[PDB]
Amino acid sequence: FEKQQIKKGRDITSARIMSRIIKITIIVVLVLLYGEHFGMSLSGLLTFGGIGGLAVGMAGKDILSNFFSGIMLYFDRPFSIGDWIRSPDRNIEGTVAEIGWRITKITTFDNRPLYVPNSLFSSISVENPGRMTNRRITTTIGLRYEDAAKVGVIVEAVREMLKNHPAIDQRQTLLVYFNQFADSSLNIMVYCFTKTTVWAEWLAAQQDVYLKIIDIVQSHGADFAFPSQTLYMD
Amino acid sequence: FEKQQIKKGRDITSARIMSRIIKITIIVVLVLLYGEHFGMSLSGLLTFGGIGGLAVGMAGKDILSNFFSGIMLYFDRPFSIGDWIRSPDRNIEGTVAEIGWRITKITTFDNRPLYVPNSLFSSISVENPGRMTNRRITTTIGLRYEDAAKVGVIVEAVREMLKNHPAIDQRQTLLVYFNQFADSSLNIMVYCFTKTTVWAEWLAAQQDVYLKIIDIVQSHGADFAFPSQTLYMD
Ligand SMILES: CCCCCCCC/C=C\CCCCCCCC(=O)OC[C@H](COP(=O)(O)OCCN)OC(=O)CCCCCCC/C=C/CCCCCCCC
Ligand SMILES: CCCCCCCC/C=C\CCCCCCCC(=O)OC[C@H](COP(=O)(O)OCCN)OC(=O)CCCCCCC/C=C/CCCCCCCC
Repeated sequence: FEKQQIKKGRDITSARIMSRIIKITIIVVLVLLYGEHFGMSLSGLLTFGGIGGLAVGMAGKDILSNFFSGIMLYFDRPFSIGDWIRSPDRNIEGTVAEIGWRITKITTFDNRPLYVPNSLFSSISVENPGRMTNRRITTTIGLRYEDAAKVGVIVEAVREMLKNHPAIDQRQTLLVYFNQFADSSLNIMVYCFTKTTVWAEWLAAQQDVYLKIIDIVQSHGADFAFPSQTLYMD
Repeated sequence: FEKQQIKKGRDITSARIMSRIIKITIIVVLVLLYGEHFGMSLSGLLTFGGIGGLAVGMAGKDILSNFFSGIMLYFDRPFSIGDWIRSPDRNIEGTVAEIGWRITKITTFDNRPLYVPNSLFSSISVENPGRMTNRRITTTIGLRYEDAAKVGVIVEAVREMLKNHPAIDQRQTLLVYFNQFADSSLNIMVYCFTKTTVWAEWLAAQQDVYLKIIDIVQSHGADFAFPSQTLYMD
């Protein structure tokens, strides 16, 4: 009757084979249990079942791990639905769309589905940026070695701008500091946080910040740096 | 009654399935134990339970490792809360926000949460810079081969500056030494320690140090080196 229920939406070949499989599986168990109720070589039957179930376990490890981790997700909620996810250790990055017992159905940002097994979440670090608070801005202003005299005041101006920018969160960090030399340039870091979590508003603020930086730089007399070389002709 | 407690904040589908699961799990155990109290094929039941629990263990390895490592963290305190962490072997880098029995909730420096399993801390080296004492400064002053005659005195001047800089810790190391040639440049190392652990003050001192280095170099007549080439035209 199970086979007939399987027959509506599947094939005869596979349903027949699956019938054979489940039939063998169900007869073998009761033969193993009542083979000594018949009284026929108990410990041989014991060995038979032992090695069979032993290989079966070594195989189905892969699947039961998925199932048990599905349970842990059912109770432990590292993420939920709609929560943008990623992992540094693997490509998972997408919005969750569905949880399952074996797997999860994520939608990437390609609008593609991704069917992930749940064993992975018990071995791997998971990042849920959808829960986050603020969004980061990071740059390196690459000036020239000619413009070294102008660095302190550029830096102070940039800082004073960010500190008086509406979109920016001043309770969080706010760092503008000449942090390294570099081949062909002097690199000023910028490290700031916007009080939005929205993609577009973050990007718009990033935009305004960058354009104001440009205006500041080119005002003070400096200019950005391309790569550079010294050619000793012959 | 457990199911009904689960029903308040979850669904009927999953709670029903979980009911089935726990029901099977609880009946099977007592059937296994009292199946011979009925007296029905003891050693067949023994095999059944053996292989079942064997696969179960091979699977739940992944989870029990997390739990036991959570216990070790409960007793052994490599880190605590508020302690910036990293590992060279993996991306974990963030401030701890919460410990758990299975996992930890870190906040990255993106203000993003990261849910890490605790099995990882028993396999991996962990660095707790939040406990540290002093912060390092490292650079390579890339001069030119033309400026080789000026290296000893530049070096000595730089050393004398750092040694008379307030923010610097002289009990720790302090190294300024011409350490390598390089394609296109002569590279002087700098390796020093600030007596702060704060990000911003460290960066400000880094700043002042670098600007003074620049002034020193350009005073003594040298200048920094871009990459370089010799072009043999034809
Ligand atoms: C480790 C050794 C074991 C190795 C693995 C051998 C295979 C084990 C048997 C297959 C696992 C169970 C598959 C899940 C479906 C259950 C079987 C089935 O026929 O249901 C089909 C059923 C569809 O329902 P209907 O078409 O309406 O049929 C109604 C039947 N009541 O399939 C489904 O997937 C239902 C939706 C669930 C999707 C989630 C992924 C599947 C897991 C479901 C629950 C957990 C079952 C597996 C773990 C059992 C642990 C005791
Ligand atoms: C290796 C084979 C085992 C494979 C794994 C099969 C699944 C095992 C069962 C699930 C593990 C236990 C989950 C932890 C919650 C306990 C079950 C539960 O219903 O509590 C929910 C409970 C929430 O509480 P209430 O909603 O108020 O309900 C009150 C119930 N007293 O869930 C919680 O997460 C509590 C907060 C703890 C968070 C820390 C992570 C979970 C671990 C908790 C403690 C350790 C339990 C697991 C190890 C047991 C070792 C004997």
